[PDB]
Amino acid sequence: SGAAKHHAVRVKPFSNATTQPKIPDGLLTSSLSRRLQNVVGVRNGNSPSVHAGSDVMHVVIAPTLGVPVMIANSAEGVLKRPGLSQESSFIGFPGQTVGFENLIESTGVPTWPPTIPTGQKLENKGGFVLWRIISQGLRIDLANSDEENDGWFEACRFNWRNVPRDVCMTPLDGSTTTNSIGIAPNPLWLEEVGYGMAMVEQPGYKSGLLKDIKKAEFMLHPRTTTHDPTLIDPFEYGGSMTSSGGIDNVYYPSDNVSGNAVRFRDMGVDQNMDWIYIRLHCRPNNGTSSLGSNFLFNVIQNVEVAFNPSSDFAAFQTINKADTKTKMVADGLNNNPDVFNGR
Amino acid sequence: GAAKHHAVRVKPFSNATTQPKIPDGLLTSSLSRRLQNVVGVRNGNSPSVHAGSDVMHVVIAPTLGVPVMIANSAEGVLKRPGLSQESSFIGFPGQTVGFENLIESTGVPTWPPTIPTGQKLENKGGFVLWRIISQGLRIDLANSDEENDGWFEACRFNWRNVPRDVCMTPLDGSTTTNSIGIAPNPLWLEEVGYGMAMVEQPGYKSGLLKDIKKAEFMLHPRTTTHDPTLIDPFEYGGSMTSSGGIDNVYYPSDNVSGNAVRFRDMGVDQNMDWIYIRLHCRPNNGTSSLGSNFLFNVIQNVEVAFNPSSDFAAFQTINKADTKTKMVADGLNNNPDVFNGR
Amino acid sequence: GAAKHHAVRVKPFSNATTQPKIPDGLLTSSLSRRLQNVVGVRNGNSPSVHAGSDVMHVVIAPTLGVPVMIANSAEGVLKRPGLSQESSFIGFPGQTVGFENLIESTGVPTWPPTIPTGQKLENKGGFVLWRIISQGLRIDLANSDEENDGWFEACRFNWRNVPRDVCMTPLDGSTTTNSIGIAPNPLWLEEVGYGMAMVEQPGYKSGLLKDIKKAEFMLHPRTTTHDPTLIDPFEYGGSMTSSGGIDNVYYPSDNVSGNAVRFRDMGVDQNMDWIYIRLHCRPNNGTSSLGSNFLFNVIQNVEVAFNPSSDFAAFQTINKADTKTKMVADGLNNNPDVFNGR
Amino acid sequence: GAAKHHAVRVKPFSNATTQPKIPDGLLTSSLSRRLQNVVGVRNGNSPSVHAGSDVMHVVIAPTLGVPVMIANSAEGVLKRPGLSQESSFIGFPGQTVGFENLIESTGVPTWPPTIPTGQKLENKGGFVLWRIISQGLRIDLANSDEENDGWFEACRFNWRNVPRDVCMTPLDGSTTTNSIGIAPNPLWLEEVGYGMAMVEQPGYKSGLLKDIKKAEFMLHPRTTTHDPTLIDPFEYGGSMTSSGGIDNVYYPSDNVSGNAVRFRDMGVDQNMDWIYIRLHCRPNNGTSSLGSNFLFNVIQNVEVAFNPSSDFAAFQTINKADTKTKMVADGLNNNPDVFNGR
Amino acid sequence: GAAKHHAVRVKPFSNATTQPKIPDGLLTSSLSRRLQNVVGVRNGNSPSVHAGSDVMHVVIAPTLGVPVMIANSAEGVLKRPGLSQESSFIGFPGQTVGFENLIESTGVPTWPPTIPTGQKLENKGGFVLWRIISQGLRIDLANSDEENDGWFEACRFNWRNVPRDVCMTPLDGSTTTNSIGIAPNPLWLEEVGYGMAMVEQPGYKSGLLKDIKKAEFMLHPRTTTHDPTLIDPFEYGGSMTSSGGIDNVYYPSDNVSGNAVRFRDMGVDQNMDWIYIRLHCRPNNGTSSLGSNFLFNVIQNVEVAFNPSSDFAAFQTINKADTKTKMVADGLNNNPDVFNGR
Repeated sequence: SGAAKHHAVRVKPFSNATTQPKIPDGLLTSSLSRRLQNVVGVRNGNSPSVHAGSDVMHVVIAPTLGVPVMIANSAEGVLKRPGLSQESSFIGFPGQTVGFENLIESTGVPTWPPTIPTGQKLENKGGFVLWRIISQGLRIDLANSDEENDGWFEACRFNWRNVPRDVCMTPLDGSTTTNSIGIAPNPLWLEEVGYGMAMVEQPGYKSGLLKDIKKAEFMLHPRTTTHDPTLIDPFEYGGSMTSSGGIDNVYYPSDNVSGNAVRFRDMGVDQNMDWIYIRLHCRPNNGTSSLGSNFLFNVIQNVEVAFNPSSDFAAFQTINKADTKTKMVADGLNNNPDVFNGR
Repeated sequence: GAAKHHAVRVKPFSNATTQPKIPDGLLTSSLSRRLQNVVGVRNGNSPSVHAGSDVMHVVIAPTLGVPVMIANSAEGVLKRPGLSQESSFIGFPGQTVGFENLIESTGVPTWPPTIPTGQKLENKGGFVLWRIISQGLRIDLANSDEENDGWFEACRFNWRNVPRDVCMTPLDGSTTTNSIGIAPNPLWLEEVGYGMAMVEQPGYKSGLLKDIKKAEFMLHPRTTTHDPTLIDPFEYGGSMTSSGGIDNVYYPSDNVSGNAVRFRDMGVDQNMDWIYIRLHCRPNNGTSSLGSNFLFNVIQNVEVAFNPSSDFAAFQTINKADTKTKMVADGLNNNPDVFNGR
Repeated sequence: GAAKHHAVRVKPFSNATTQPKIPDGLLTSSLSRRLQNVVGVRNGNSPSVHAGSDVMHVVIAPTLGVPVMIANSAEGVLKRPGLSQESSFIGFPGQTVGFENLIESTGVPTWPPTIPTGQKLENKGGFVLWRIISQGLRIDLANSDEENDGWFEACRFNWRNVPRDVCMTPLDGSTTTNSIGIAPNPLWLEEVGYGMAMVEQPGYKSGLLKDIKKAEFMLHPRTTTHDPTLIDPFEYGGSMTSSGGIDNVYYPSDNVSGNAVRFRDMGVDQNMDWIYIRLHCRPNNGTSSLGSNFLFNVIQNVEVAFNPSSDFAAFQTINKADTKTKMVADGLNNNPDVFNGR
Repeated sequence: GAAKHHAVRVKPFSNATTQPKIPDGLLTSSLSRRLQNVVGVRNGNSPSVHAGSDVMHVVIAPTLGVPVMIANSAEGVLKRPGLSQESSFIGFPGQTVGFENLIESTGVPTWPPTIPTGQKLENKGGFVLWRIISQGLRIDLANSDEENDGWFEACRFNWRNVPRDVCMTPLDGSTTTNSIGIAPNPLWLEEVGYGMAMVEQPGYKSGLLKDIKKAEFMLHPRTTTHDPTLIDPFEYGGSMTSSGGIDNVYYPSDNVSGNAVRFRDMGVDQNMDWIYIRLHCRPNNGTSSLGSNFLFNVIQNVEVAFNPSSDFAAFQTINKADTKTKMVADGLNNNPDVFNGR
Repeated sequence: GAAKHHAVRVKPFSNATTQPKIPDGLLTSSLSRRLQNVVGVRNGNSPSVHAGSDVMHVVIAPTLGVPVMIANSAEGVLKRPGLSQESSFIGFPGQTVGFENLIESTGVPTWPPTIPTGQKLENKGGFVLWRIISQGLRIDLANSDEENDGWFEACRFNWRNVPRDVCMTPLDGSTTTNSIGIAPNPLWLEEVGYGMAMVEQPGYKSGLLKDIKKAEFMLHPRTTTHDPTLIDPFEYGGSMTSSGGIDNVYYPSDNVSGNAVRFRDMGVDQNMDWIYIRLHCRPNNGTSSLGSNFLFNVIQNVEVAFNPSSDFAAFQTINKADTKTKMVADGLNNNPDVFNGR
């Protein structure tokens, strides 16, 4: 049937079954989908202070809108965020429908970084307010030569604590300056949960060699029950959002109890999905004799949205027909807690 | 009888039962009311706001109490001159649903609200959880064969969910009664509706006004579970505003306050889509052409869970889940056509 | 496999499994705890508030940690004299659930809260998502056969959903311990309970106190997806309040603040209904006649999704969806009878 | 079905129909409600007013909303100490009937009334014409075999129709709610009831309290046409008064003002007789004897004509005249016996 | 799977799918858009060109973006007085297709073109290959029933294929907007249309204007492979021309230049035929009688192959060949009737 391609994309995020996947449950009567993808080379960094004497690169793949991947202790992170935000780098989906634009609220002039405490406005540029994740996957390949392919990795999926300050907003293209913004997992989660986490005790935890990580594939799991959409609400902020104050330009709620913090958390995250945390114990990188482990990151976030009539995409929307196999497809998918499976 | 419930679900004006429900077993004890109103509507002769324009703009939204807003209406021109797009509203007065505005400190009922003084929007329905079983609109042109020209175009759409797109106004369509309901805000036309490319929306249709009596407009639900809407307590000051004139149409001052989002959530069944209609009517200039006369028949079938303090709580019955509910919903919403035959 | 889960769903006190679930596959990885408590309750001898009254008022609510509130109990009269309707609370101390009040600036645990100074209600469970698999109360008249007179009446109702109808108090029923849960507020009796004509409510039943040992009260879930509740971070200054006395029962200071709605949403499983019970007991004069003594047995089967930091995360198991879940829920909630044969 | 209407006419607690009427065709379009309430009652331990007296005085009158007044009640002693004969009231809260007191100039709801400031007693029922199809009271002694002593005596009588014999008080039996109904005034006991020669009234009966569970008290209608009662607009100042204390029982200041007569006429169905009961209970001294415990079950079957502004007007049905109505009424009222078997 | 595609192929206005295709597997990766427009058209009141004439001439051509040209329309008389036969154009503004005129040396967009200075017609779609899945026109007489007189006649014909029979004008029907499409040139009426004896053409039909609402005009494709059109880069100086007036309708200055043939080939899907319609309307004197007002509804379903630079490239889907494509096309084109029952 026609739902076969949708189910295939549901269980295999990188599947080539269809360019316009859907969750065939009939929730979004008329909707369109985009397969957001990005491929980036990532290398563990040589940090002077924050990750001094550490060859561990920390990866969080989260169901956030636009910037699902956060990497701490990457060379790009050390370059772009020196000593700030855990020297992290972000992989997002620039030049694709989703995203926001920061404006000065009083005048409407786009502005990045935000000039807080002055009033700001995150303008939703996607032409949609309801969105959900069909499936989200990450593929990591060790791109070093055979004489430098040493190291290992550990990974586990987990139930996120839903703390507003665990998510942040950063440019979709991974820079610190472009005013096309997405929602990313905050590096603050690493130093409050991630670094101290007892990974081995999490169900589904797995480990392996970096030279074999190219055979692994990490994907988030949805619920077996109906996958409710996330509603993007209007968002304006003054001092209710904050950053480290440095050139990293990673902004997150100033606290966890304000109404803005909860609104930001709810609108920026698909809370039907789980999170995955990966530690890459890489080849050392000191810049003189060891130059770290270079990786190939391939992240795909399949998203279904309901476009509003003002959008030019509203003409392309198609009908979402409910299928009888959707629930059992999802249950079969999420009945295995293994953090990764073979490609 | 699940068959009668399904019949009402797919045909809002069906007479299968007087107590329809969504037979999914979500609300354990509940009671439903089929809110209805019949109103005559004519495109207005506005001096400035719609000067020279023969288009009457109709929005049918899944709001509690006042589903229909009509801009460039003769009633709108008379009641709300030069304000709120000279709109008129069709609601459900004298039926259980509704609110009453009070001055919060003293408790004195007060309409229009005395902003910035603290106000309270008291829920008078005796319920806090509500949902829409089905909503329908029927329009008939009431002109003679010598005056029955014109055409219409309509489409359903996914609403952008902006708090200022909804407003609160008297249920009976007046500006003073103080039996308030939630309506689509005429400000939606100024920002989305007027400049909207209707022809590009899926399910868009057009037709002649003389043939609109054979059409029927209904909102479409989701195929999945139809979650109910919760009415929260509502007190406000400067967080709500209006045009400041005698139109007495009030709405959130901005789109970002907590009150704005609470108002949006509680006033709208966000499981249902919206429909927009443009009526290209006979000109109404006041001297040589006197417009198109319409009969509007709007029905909103609502299911609520009454609280024990209500004088309707004793009449609640059980909601029994039926197997065919999802199939009925999917069959209903699989066709995006804005209207069908009656 | 899922038969034990269904058994616990329909029978809260069933011995089928120590780790029940709602087998719908909603929480992929989750663990469950069967929160239970057995207490002895007798009607009190109030000097002023319930002076001369022989009625104990019991509310069974789907609140996290302290589901039962008893007004005009001996323990209520002793611990909370002339305050909060001299009510007692039955909670689940020493088990996983609960909060801890802190001074926000320093993090030092502190009970009672030092209003209006900034307080933080730290969630001490390792979970943020929780839902009630099933909740039930058993009441046993422990009086001698010679003193078995009296009668009771009960009803289930759709809850007002007002923030001030819920409160926070120590889990162990005291006023001093800094392990806090969420309880139905005795203010609900003042506003709704006392003035309710219970006999009119659907599913209302009455019986003799000597036959209450054969009855079982249990809340009714929905037939649709039992969506979980999210515990949000909570910090309060003047947004919470109390009677000002030593009863230390704290609740939102109004029904409209952001904290009020957050508290109400996070503390209550809104997929369940509430139960109100009136116990008409033997009089308690304090010296010679000690009224009626009961055995209260309340069980709240809760499913939670533990976060990584929790030591319980290692024990979580996979929730597999079962085909009979909807049928079981609908069969359970299709009967509005407030109690069924034990 | 005239048979079901007649069955309800002669047996107030009959379950023949949920929509009884007097099938005489007087009210063309009407809707009926079976108002009911169940209350536990105990004879009180009064310090001064009923000191040393074990007699609890019960009046059941055809008043709208609060048919039963009970003097020397434990609830009366607690709620209305030393005032209004320490009476308690059984009404019908949360059911359609009732009034709301407002301050006339500002319209602010206000209970207790702020006399001498101008007040308004707003009719909240949505109707102005009402009548009683049948009214019944059932009393059961709830004491054990070791404490079930005592006796009772009762009689029906023609009421003297004195305005101060009726009063207005909250429907739910409290002193503060501000959902008002009409009750027999405890002042009737001080002027007629207490000194009344009950044994001389036709139909007088007596019995043991332990056997009162087998009795049933109902008011008798006329055999001729049962004319409806009209609720007039009511605004008052010094024309109404109370004891001045916290009992909040209000009644006409004199018996001759226009307001007094209007209050009397609108609050009472003057086609029905009154019944007076004396319960000679177990002593309630507070230490060695703790009184008799009763279950009061009162039902008032009312037929009204709803006005078009009411949210009940849509549900009204036709009253069809039946041939046997007069025979049924005459057979009912031909026996003056105060009570019969259940 | 392909049933929806076939439905759109035979019924241009069908609601089967928002992304139709010709399922022949010609374009491996492609996306489709259903270009639609609904406009009101009435016959004009010309001073000179069509002075006293009641005939509107309509050409439905397979031109990219502006398929319909109407001569002697009110809009044509207003926008293009005494020029280009006072014609109107119905195009598809704001949708993906279209061009932008530039000054070739600087790249600055410029409309109207600054002949004879070098101009560039930049293709603003992200595609170079395009073909028409199906094209249809619906005409609805919007006049009142009293003024429904008149008749129409139409025929389909094999097109001359002369470059000057096509032109470029703004997509939105104006003369100023710099979003350009390809339209049938009104010069074709002067050379062919006006002098055509339509009644002799095969498939010719005539009817009454009051019955045109029941007719549907659609172009006929071939039964063989529907080869796509290629949009070539286009730069022009004197090779293009206009009337020299403010109508801004531009077309090749001769039929033999390389640019003339390139323009003709790239702007027209030559697998389709053309349709010519004559509408004989009520007279329009400009003051009292306004002629006949129609509702024009034209849909052009186009399949394109987007190039990598386009943002639409990500949305392209696989075109799978279907066995019924040839049969569907042959069944469609085997009937030469110019219109069929709607």
